[PDB]
Amino acid sequence: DKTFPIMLNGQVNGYACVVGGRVFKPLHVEGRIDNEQLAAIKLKKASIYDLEYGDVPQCMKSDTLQYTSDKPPGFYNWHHGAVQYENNRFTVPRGVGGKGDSGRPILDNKGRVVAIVLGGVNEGSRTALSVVTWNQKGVTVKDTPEGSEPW
Amino acid sequence: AQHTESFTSAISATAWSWIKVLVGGTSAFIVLGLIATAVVALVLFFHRH
Repeated sequence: DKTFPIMLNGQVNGYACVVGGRVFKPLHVEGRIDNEQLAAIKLKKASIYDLEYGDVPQCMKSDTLQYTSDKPPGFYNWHHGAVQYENNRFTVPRGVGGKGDSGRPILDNKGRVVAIVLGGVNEGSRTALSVVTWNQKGVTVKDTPEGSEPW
Repeated sequence: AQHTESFTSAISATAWSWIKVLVGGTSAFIVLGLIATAVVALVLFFHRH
């Protein structure tokens, strides 16, 4: 497994994932990672992007997801199904995902992580997602639709 | 004394030089920090746009 749930009192508050050799989790997700190998890692607070990160242990280096900055318009996969990306916006049908789903990765047709979900906005029949993505030059950026609620 | 002493009467040229360096250096160092903070904010802005 490359995604690990985060639980504070036994309920799932969010998910953590290993991307590119780093462990990622949102700042707003409280609790401990079920994997003690990751929970014991001291994480840096990247308040610029609402993400905590650390170095993957050598024993966990094999459980790493590849990422890419090449995210053309189309459909992407995640734990709840397909995700549609257009006009520099990530969108899912309304009711697909909610509180507790932040930190899930979005994968392309080759299994490469293209984004990490932080939250979203319900726009009628579709829900727009707040995601952390890399621009056309591969630089990490945070995309936040106005009024997005952290999940 | 036939004269009148003032607050700055005793401050020598070397004393003013050190005061200017200490005041100027600390002020310049503060401005460097503020400028770098503002410049990086623009760098991050261009990253999103």
